[PDB]
Amino acid sequence: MAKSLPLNSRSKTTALKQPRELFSYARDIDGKYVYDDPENSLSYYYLPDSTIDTGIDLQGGYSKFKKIPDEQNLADFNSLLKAIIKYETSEGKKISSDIITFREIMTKILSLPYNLTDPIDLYVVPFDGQLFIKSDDELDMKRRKEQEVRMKQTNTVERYDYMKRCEYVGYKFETIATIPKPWSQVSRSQIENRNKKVVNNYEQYLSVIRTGIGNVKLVLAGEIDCCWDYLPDEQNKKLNHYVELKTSRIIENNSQVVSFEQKLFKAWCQCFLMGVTKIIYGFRDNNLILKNVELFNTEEIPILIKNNPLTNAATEKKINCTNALKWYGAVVDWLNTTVDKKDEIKSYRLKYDPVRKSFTLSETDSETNEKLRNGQLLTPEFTEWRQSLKK
Repeated sequence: MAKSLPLNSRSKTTALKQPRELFSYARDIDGKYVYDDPENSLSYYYLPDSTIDTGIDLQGGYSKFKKIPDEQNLADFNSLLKAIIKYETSEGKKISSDIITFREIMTKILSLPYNLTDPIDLYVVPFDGQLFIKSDDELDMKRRKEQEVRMKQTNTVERYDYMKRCEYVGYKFETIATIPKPWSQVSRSQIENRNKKVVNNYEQYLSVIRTGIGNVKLVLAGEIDCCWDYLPDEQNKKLNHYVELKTSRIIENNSQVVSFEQKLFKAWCQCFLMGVTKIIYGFRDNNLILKNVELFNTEEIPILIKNNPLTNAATEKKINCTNALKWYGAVVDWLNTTVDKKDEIKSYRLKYDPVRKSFTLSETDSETNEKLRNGQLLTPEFTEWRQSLKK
């Protein structure tokens, strides 16, 4: 049985906390995490207009694509806690936050209002005065699986192959737009030979930030694509220099104008939540050749969506970013006023049910609440480490 939040809930408040990076960690070419010197894993954006003019083929190398199987690539709470231990150890203290979770989780919530057909299924878990929130993985995988089989069964073999190559365009773009070190420390041939480099999606640089909304405090782990220019030593300045990289088809008609608006909004959700101030889009034609690249400043995106004449639509259907924010804040304040964070015996389920227009918080089963507390979310080491701070 459930508590539910009217989908028309909107905070009035939106006092906004300035995001700040706490630490980072990484994943390597084989899937393994890395807690020491993760900065060695941070690439740097490098893609001069002159080179774009060469007409880079974003499907070069498709065949050799080194791709992590989906099950291995679910947002991993184990490594993150493991990462979190290291940093709290050093601080001599635990992170002040009302919530701790991956940021894709919050992106979905923040973007829900204009993505009303997309389910959301997550677990919520009280522990040490804080809420821990991971995604119902089982469910997720089973959808990706069944969505996969639809796409295969309802399309021609060529249309399916093309969709698969589009998925690769994203990684390939990241590969030919970044360099592993800054410009000063990299050779001219390391630069000119990126287009041959074998593409993988194993390697990741992950940042854990502290942020907040109204009077609630959040910690978000999320992936960062690269650094814009350089990475300052100064802690509270690092987020200002990351870039998100995306790619999109060139825009031909009005139908694509709105499709692009909706992508751009999603991306603004992700980056706003993370404090990433820069979004680059590489626009590629139907032969998956890169045509031009355009940088957006995150904080300007709301203004561009509001003022597009082509996409003036119905108030309830028009993307407004503030209105989503007011929704977001109304969500987290609900999570923050509904669960006794201190009561660490039961867990919950966040469900958004698209068919039933329901946003439900409901207590989980008892085995449920167990396995989350014993290895599925919380780990022996983290649980242990966290208690020993009062002892």
